[PDB]
Amino acid sequence: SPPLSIMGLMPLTKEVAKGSIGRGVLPAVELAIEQIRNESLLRPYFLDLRLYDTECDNAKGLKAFYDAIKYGPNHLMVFGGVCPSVTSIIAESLQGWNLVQLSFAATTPVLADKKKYPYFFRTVPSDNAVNPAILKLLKHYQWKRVGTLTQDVQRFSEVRNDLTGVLYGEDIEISDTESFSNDPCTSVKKLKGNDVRIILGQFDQNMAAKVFCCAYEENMYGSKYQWIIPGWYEPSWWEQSRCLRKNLLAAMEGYIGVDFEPLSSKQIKTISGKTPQQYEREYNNKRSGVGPSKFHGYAYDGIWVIAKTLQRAMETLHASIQDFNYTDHTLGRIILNAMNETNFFGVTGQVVFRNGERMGTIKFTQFQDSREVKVGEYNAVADTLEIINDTIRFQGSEPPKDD
Amino acid sequence: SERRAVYIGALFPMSGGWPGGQACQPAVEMALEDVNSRRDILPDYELKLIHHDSKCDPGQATKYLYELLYNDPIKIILMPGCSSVSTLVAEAARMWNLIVLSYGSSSPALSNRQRFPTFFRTHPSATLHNPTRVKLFEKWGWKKIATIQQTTEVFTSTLDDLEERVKEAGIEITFRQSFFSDPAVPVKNLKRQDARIIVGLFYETEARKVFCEVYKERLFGKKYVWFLIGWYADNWFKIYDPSINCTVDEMTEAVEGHITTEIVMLNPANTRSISNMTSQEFVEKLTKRLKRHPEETGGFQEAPLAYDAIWALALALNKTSRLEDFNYNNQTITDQIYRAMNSSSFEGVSGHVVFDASGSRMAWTLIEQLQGGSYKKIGYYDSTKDDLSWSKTDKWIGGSPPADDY
Ligand SMILES: *[C@@H]1O[C@H](CO[C@@H]2O[C@@H](C)[C@@H](O)[C@@H](O)[C@@H]2O)[C@@H](O[C@@H]2O[C@H](CO)[C@@H](O[C@H]3O[C@H](CO[C@H]4O[C@H](CO)[C@@H](O)[C@H](O)[C@@H]4O)[C@@H](O)[C@H](O[C@H]4O[C@H](CO)[C@@H](O)[C@H](O)[C@@H]4O)[C@@H]3O)[C@H](O)[C@H]2NC(C)=O)[C@H](O)[C@H]1NC(C)=O
Ligand SMILES: *[C@@H]1O[C@H](CO[C@@H]2O[C@@H](C)[C@@H](O)[C@@H](O)[C@@H]2O)[C@@H](O[C@@H]2O[C@H](CO)[C@@H](O[C@H]3O[C@H](CO)[C@@H](O)[C@H](O)[C@@H]3O)[C@H](O)[C@H]2NC(C)=O)[C@H](O)[C@H]1NC(C)=O
Ligand SMILES: NC[C@](O)(CS(=O)(=O)O)c1ccc(Cl)cc1
Ligand SMILES: *[C@@H]1O[C@H](CO)[C@@H](O)[C@H](O)[C@H]1NC(C)=O
Repeated sequence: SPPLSIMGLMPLTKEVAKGSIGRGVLPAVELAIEQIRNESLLRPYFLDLRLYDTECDNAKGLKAFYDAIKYGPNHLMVFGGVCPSVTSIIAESLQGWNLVQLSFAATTPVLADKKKYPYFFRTVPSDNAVNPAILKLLKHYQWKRVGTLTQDVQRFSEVRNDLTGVLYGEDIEISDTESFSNDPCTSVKKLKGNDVRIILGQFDQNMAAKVFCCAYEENMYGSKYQWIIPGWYEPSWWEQSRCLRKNLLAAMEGYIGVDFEPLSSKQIKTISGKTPQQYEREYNNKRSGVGPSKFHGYAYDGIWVIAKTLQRAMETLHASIQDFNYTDHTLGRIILNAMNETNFFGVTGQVVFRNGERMGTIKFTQFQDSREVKVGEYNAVADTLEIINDTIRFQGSEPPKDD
Repeated sequence: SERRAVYIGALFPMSGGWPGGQACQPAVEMALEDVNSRRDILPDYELKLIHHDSKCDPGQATKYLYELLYNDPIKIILMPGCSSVSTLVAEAARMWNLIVLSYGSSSPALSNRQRFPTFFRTHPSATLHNPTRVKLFEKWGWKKIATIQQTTEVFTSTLDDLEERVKEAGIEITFRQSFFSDPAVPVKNLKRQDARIIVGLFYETEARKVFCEVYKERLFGKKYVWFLIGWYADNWFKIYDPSINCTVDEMTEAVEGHITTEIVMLNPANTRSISNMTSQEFVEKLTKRLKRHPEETGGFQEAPLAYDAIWALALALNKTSRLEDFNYNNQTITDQIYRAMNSSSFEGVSGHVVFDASGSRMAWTLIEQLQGGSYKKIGYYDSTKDDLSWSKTDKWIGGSPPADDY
C-alpha cells in the first residue's frame, strides 16, 4: 500500500483560540480517512494525511509549511488553511511547489482572486456567498429599496463591496449607505431620517448589540422594519450600555440572520453511503470530549473531494505517482483539472466548485422571542430560495414595505 | 589565516510594480567589492551574496525565501526590495532569528516593531514627507489643513501619521476626503467647505483626474495651495489622458504654484562619503555596469540606498565581528547585529545614514514649487536636526503666501 501524502495545515494547539476549529474537525477527517482505507477505495494506495500546526500565526504557519516540504514526505496537495492571513500567504505561493490546496474553513473573499490564488479551492462558501442569497430574499418579498449598515473593518467592508455588483442590473436600489467604526447610533439616525425600511447589516456580534440598542431608541423596529444581519453569532450573544435587555429583544425581534448551512437537511445518502443525519451521529460519537465545530461537514466533504480528485488524477495518468516532487508541473495541472470536475452529494449538500469557489447552501434564520430559528435556505447551484412555511413571521398583516 | 565567508540572502525585483532590482543588484555587487577590498572594515570576513529574482511578487518570494533558508550556506541577513516582499520576509524572519534590511520599501506599515522586530530599511517610509509638510505649514503660518487621498493603504497610513504630527504642532485637519478611482465628488466637497491649504495624496493617473476636476471648480489660484508628492513624471499634468476632459493649457493653469515634497536619495553635495566616492562618481560607476541606459533601468534613483545598505550591514558586522557561529535557532548574534544596526551613523552616497526606533531611514527632503509650468527647488528639510535650507526661490501672486481662512 503506497501512501498518497497530503499536507494538513491548521491551528491544532490549545494555546491558540482558532485551535478549536482544527481539533473540532479532526474527528470528521478521521471518519472519512477510515472509510476510504477500510473500503480500499484508492487501492493499491492509502490516503496519508500528515498534520502540521500553523498556530494561526503568519510566521509559525509559514515555517510549518516550509518544515513540511523539507522534512516531510512528498505531499500531493494541501488540506486546510483556517486563519485568513496564514491561508493567503500559503495559497499565494502554491504554484512554486505545484500544490493544489483545499481549505474547509477559510472564508475570506480575497481567496476567490484566481490571478493571485490559482491553485486554491475551498469546500466552504465565502463571506460574500450570503449576497446572492439576500438578493433572492429581497426578490421573494418584493423589497426593491434597501439601506446598508456596515462596520468599518475589512471583514465587513468586503461583503458590502461585493453587494454592489450583486445588486447591479437587478431592480434594487441602495437608497442609503452608512458606515461606522465604534458607535452605530449616528448611522442608525441617518437611516431612520432617510426613511430606510429594509436594512442590510454587516457588523460583528459586539457591534450588533449596539446597533439594536440604537434601533430601539430610533424606533427602527417592528412591523415596518426588516433587519437582515449576520447569522454566525454565538447563541445568547445579546445576554453576554443605555438600553435594557427587554428593549434590545424588542428591537431584535424578527431580524433575519444569514450564514452558510453546516450540513444538508436532505435525508438522502451521500458519497459515503450515509445520509447527513447518520454522518452527524457518527461524528458526535467520534468527537468524544472535543468541542464540535460548524466546519466539521466541510472538512469531511473535503477529504472526499481529495480522494475523488486523486482517483481521477490516477485514471488520467493510466491513460498515457510516486515520482511527484514539487517539480512536476504536469502532475499539479492534472490534480488541478481533476479537482475542477468535482461533483458529488456530500454531507454539506452537492459539492461543486465554480472557479475554486464552493457553490453551496445558505441558511436563513429569524430571531423569534428567545432564539434564532431556521426560516429558509438558498441553493447556490440552482440559484433558488426555499422559504420554510409556518416558520417566518411579521408583526403586521403583511411583510414590511420598502418605503 | 583565511577570511571566513559570511552570506547575505537577497531578493531583487527584476520585474513587477517596482522593478528596482535592475539597478539595485549591480549597486549591491559594487558595494560588496568596495567593502571586501577594504582591509579596515571586515579583515577576517568576506561578505558574499546569494540572490533570487522576487519579481516584486510575495508568492514568488515565498519560494525563494524557502530556497535561502533551507539550503546551505547559512545566511546572516535577508535583503528584500519591494514593500510586499519585505512585509512577508520581515514578518517570517523571527522564526530564523534573522535581521531583515530593505533597500527599496517605502510602506509606512513596515515601521511596526511588533510585526517586524528585526527590520531595517535604508529606504525611508512615505511618512518622511509629513515633518516637511508640518514645517512648511509652520513657516507659512497655517493651522487649518484639508486632506484628499486616493483609497490605498499607503495613503491612509501616511495621513494617519500626518494627523498625529499636526496635533503636536497645534495644527488641525479640517476635512478628509477619499476616492477609489473618481475624484469628482471629493474635489467638489473641498470647494463647498472653502478649504484653502490642501494635502493631496494619489498616484499620477489619479493626480491628472484630480487636477482636471480642480480646473472645473476653480480650486486653484491666489486662494489655494496644493501639497503633492514630488515623485510624478516630468510634466505629468500635460500627459494625454482620454478619460480627462481638460486641456494641457487648462491643467498647466490648475497645477500652477503647487508645492511638492520628495525624499532625497542621492547627496546633492559634491562631498566624498565612507566609500570615498562622490554622488557623481557613484552614478558614473553604476552607469558603466548597466546593460541599458539609466532611463531604461528600474531602481536607478534607489540604487544609492542599496549601495548604502551593504555599508550599513558591513559597518554593523564590523562593530560586532564570531559571525561563522550564526545559526537560525539562536538570538545571541542577531541581538548584537540589531544593536549595532540601530547605532548606525555614517555618510553614504544617499547622504547621512541613520535609522529611527522603527528601523526606518532618516533622510533629507527636497521641496519644490511649480512656477510657470516648471518645478523649481525652493529648499531642503532635515527632520532629525530640524534644519531647513531656504532658497528664497518660492513665488506667490499676493507677493506672499495666502491663508487657511476666509
Ligand atoms: C579619495 O579620493 C581621491 C580620488 O582620486 C581620484 O579619483 C578617483 C575617482 C580616481 O579617478 C583616481 O584615479 C584619482 O586619483 C583621492 O585623492 C588623490 O589621491 C592621491 C593621494 O595622495 C593624490 O595622488 C598624488 O598626490 C601627490 C601630489 O599630487 C599632486 O598633483 C595634483 C595634480 O595632478 C595636484 O592637484 C596636487 O595638489 C598635488 O600637487 C603625489 O606626491 C603622490 O605621488 C606619489 O609620490 C611618491 C613619489 O616618490 C610615490 O612613491 C607614491 O606613488 C606617491 O603616491 C600621489 O600620486 C591625488 O592627487 C589626489 N587627488 C585629488 C583629486 O585630490 C583620495 O586620496 C582618496 N582617499 C582615500 C583613498 O582614502
Ligand atoms: C472546469 O470546470 C468547468 C465546469 O465543468 C462542469 O461542471 C463540473 C462540476 C462537472 O460536472 C463537469 O463535468 C462540467 O463540465 C468547465 O467549464 C465547462 O466546461 C464545458 C466545456 O467542456 C462547457 O460545456 C459546454 O457543453 C456543451 C458544448 O456545446 C454545451 O451544452 C454547453 O453550453 C457548454 O458550452 C461548460 O459550459 C463550462 N461550464 C461553465 C459553468 O462555464 C471548465 O472547462 C473546466 N476546466 C478544466 C477541467 O480544466
Ligand atoms: N522607491 C521604491 C518603492 O518604495 C518600492 S515599493 O515600496 O513600492 O515596493 C516605490 C515607492 C513608491 C512608488 Cl509610486 C513606487 C515604488
Ligand atoms: C571597523 O572596526 C574596527 C574595529 O575597531 C575599527 O578600527 C575600524 O575603524 C572600523 N572601520 C570603519 C570604516 O569604521
